[PDB]
Amino acid sequence: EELKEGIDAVYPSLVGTADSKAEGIKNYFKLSFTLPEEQKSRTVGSEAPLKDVAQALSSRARYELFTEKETANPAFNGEVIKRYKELMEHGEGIADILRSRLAKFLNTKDVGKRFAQGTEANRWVGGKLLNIVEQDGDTFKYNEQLLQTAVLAGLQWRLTATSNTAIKDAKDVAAITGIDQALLPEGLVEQFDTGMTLTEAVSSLAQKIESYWGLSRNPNAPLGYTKGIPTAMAAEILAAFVESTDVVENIVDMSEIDPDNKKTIGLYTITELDSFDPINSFPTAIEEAVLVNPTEKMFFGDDIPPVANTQLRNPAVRNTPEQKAALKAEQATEFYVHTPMVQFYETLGKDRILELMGAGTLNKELLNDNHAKSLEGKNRSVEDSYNQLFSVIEQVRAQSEDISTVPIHYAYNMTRVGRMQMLGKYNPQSAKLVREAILPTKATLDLSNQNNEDFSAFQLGLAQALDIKVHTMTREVMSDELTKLLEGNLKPAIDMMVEFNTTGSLPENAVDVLNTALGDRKSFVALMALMEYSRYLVAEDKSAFVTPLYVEADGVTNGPINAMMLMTGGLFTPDWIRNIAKGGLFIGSPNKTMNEHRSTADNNDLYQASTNALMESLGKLRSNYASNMPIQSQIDSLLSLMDLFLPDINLGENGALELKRGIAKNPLTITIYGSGARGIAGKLVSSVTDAIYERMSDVLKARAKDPNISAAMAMFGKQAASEAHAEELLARFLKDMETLTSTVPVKRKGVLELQSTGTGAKGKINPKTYTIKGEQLKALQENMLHFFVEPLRNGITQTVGESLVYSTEQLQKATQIQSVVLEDMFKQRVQEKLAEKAKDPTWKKGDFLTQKELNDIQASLNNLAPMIETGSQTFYIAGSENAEVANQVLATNLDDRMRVPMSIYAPAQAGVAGIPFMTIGTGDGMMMQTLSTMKGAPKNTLKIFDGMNIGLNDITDASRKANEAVYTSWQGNPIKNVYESYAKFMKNVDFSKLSPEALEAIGKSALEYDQRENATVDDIANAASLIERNLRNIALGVDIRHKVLDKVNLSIDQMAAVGAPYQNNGKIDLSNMTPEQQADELNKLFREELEARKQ
DNA sequence: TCCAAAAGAAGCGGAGCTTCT
Ligand SMILES: Nc1nc2c(ncn2[C@@H]2O[C@H](COP(=O)(O)O[C@H]3[C@@H](O)[C@H](n4cnc5c(=O)[nH]c(N)nc54)O[C@@H]3COP(=O)(O)OP(=O)(O)OP(=O)(O)O)[C@@H](O)[C@H]2O)c(=O)[nH]1
Ligand SMILES: O=P([O-])(O)O
Repeated sequence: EELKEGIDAVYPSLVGTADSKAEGIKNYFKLSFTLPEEQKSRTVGSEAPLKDVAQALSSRARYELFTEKETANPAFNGEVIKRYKELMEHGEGIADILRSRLAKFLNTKDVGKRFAQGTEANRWVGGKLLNIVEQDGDTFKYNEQLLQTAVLAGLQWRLTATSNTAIKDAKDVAAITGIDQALLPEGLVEQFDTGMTLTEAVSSLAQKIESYWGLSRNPNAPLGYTKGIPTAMAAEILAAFVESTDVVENIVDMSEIDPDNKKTIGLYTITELDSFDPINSFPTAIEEAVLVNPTEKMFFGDDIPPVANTQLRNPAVRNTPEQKAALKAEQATEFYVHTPMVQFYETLGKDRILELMGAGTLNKELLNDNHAKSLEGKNRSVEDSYNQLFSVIEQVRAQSEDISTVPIHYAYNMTRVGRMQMLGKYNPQSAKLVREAILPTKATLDLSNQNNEDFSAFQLGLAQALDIKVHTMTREVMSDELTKLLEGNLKPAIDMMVEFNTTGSLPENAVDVLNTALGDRKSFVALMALMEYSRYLVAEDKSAFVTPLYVEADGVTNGPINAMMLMTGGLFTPDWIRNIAKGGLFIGSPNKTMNEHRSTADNNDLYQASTNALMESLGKLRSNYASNMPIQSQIDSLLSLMDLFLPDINLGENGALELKRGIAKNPLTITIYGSGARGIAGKLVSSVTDAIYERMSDVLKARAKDPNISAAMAMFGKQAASEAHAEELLARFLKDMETLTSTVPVKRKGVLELQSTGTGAKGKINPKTYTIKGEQLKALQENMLHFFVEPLRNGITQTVGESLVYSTEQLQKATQIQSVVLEDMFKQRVQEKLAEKAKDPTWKKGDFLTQKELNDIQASLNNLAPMIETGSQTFYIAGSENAEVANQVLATNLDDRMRVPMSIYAPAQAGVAGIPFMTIGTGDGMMMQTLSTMKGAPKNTLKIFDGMNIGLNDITDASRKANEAVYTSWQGNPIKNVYESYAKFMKNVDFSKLSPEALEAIGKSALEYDQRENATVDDIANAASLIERNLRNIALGVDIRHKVLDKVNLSIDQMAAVGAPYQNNGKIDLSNMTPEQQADELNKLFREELEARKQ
């Protein structure tokens, strides 16, 4: 252990003594880090990192010599070198700001003088950077090596951080803001998704800094310093970037939104470089110069990504061997640029792509304020995708003379729910714009005869891309629907694209031509279809047409169907047989396809089935209050308002209700996964208000074109036949808004009662500022909840089955109870350790625990089985990083601001997370994993979780393999996996040890409401063990069901489009039987199997 | 209670209580 000597030799002049027991100032940098056995950073040992790296960046020859490589990325040319020269000079400016900020900190309140006199200011939350200073006469100065290396990290972060951030949705913004998700003001989500929170910015910066410093953390040093020092440095660099205007800080006052929200929340936005900045073409020169093993880079040719050892953001969970094999397979796939699409995008240009695929130029006064904010977010996503694609294209273009010949590989990792995620925001898996420009799919096709199988494959790809629902009709019928479209409405766009694929020119009205031809079929993949068909038309050799056009083998109501197959536990029922067939499990129908099912047997998918059940439940609710005119009227008004604005709700002239599957799509999915009804009500209301705000811009558009337009024709002219007819749609609108905001349903003793809000809407509508908000939004939500969402939930349960609902409830309860215990025991062992440390004279409050101490606490929980194992996947439901364990500031900047909480990897309560973790994981996650690793695994695909893009040459075999992979996943038993973990947990848990908080948390899950109050430890223990029994019985039923199903003749077409179903070749023939007959025979086999078990 | 990543700021003082034009 000559590690102390080693690091002291590199940093001999840092203030203090590297001995935790020494009496004076102790140096916590040298106490916290060691030199690595093998070099990680080329700046370790450098007297002047900025000068050294700037010299390295100054020429190709110098770069190659610094990095010890033969050749540099060809994108690193003269123009890029000139930009890095200028960036390096800016690095000097950042360094200078930092030095001045230190000087100010040392001067203020005599901190420097006191520090020199022995005040341990280096251990304060704002003084941890004093661990990297050196005595300088009557003052102190930064160690230049550590300062300059940190600045290099700062520069790289500045270049590429924005592109690397997570996407914020409504739930994220709700957690951040503390505002109820259903009540988030319009445009707030966009505001927060465009910026980084303090924790987001500092943590990403701190990671980079620690990486570039290139040392290893001492396992026996307190986290207050190992995490604290790089975090303190990050905070200072963020502050310096704010001074330099590289970063804008915006402190958002929540009280202007919710007046009793006291939170003021910092948002940090990096100043964007010009889209045409040469540095965009190679933004990682610093990273690839400093680090021996760079993270940030593109992988060209045979440069392939390494395989990740651990689950994304879950370092306690190693990727299994099967998972690692899947990752290797996906990373091995070669992606290539499709030049025609790149040229098309380029020729249209950014402005016209925004006009076509976004919202175009916004006239902020033909626009409702709320609608305007939604349109800004639409533009932002498309624009960022476009810019990112072209930066990537510029880098590819440097690699060779023919950009279409340059292989590209992408890094992937497994997420906590077992999905293979392509790393990055703007890649083929995540970004539709990019997905049509960079593809692994490729085929050489004989399209000389429109009767070829090759031409049929080509047609299928075109049709699917053009929004023909290819899984709902046979290949033959598809062909005719496509032909009708190509020769009809799409013809003008095809002609335009033929001209483009001849001369390279587009007409001035290109956007209008595409818009009018496509209508609601418009998408990036639709643009690919127009491109590829027109290319075929002009092709000189149609017998060898080369195209990346693909067919997606795409899951049919995938999550719900997987849940039903994986977690239904009872005897077989005929309703279940009928409903599961809607997802492509066919019993007694050899070689049956989804296409045939939809066309000849049942045109109603699982969404339509639940929508139909909603119509029944709604009808019953209307009957239970038949005599109640106020209630009937309130329901009518809700339905009227929805009919006005949503395509999926239609009221006929005689009051006949038609609901389309579209309204049940998200509600169905999220309900199984443990979503409450209130959140669904919120989302349905948001869909309505979105449409209202959109219609208000339609009004402003009408008025400007025609000053003497009536308010009725302005708002309902596109929807009506006469002027007075538009007047009745307007009368409906104002009547509906008044009654739905001034009156709400409340459930009192099971019966719905109407209550006045006192906060009804009325007054002249100002279409520009019109906003539904606060108490008015709450009211619309309460109406939606009781008169629509509740019936829908009843319909959903009827459709997926009460048995599945029971399984998911037991799953939720078991995993929640386990997570509560894990969280509480981890916290107690931490608190017990802190009580010991307080007796240690070397320890100070704010120093936390060491990594060794934390690992020992993590290891101590292992007899509680925190991990779920399936044999090929590992799930850690409780795994989190949170600020609650340490409950303290980690570091601040030198102005006593940017106070970053100390976050710790620790178990936290699951809530309902167990349901989606296991359903997604053992369903689509296992499917894809299997597809990547099975015998004859399809090559050259793009997997997107529950769909896989396949090149036209291999659509048949790849689809059949996909259906086989579904079948393989259907041999899983997630409840059994949960049971095995929970049973071990039950063997080792002591409920008497839990805090009354944890004990209450468990009570809610394990006990009926009337029993929470004050039940005993032994009560909740006995209730928790009953859940173990429930799990065991469910797991047993599932096992039997899968075994029995596998004995029978099955045709599986869940990954549908192509009509290539997987046959299980089970030997019991259930053909020419009704579902009732089939249920009887399956239940006979079940009881047979149950008897073999008992005997 | 849907999931795939968390996540107030800042004066005084040197942690953690306090207050929030
Ligand atoms: N908890 C949960 N799960 C959700 C969900 N929406 C969907 N899921 C899960 O995915 C399957 C299949 O859904 P699908 O729409 O066919 O395919 C999606 C999906 O796999 C994934 N995805 C989008 N949003 C979410 C999400 O909010 N959560 C999760 N876990 N997954 C999501 O991405 C696929 C779409 O990829 P693509 O870029 O091609 O986009 P599309 O062309 O489909 O159009 P777009 O609007 O962008 O999606 C479900 O059965 C379920 O298990 C949800 O809200 N919550
Ligand atoms: O066109 P699809 O949605 O049936 O694959």
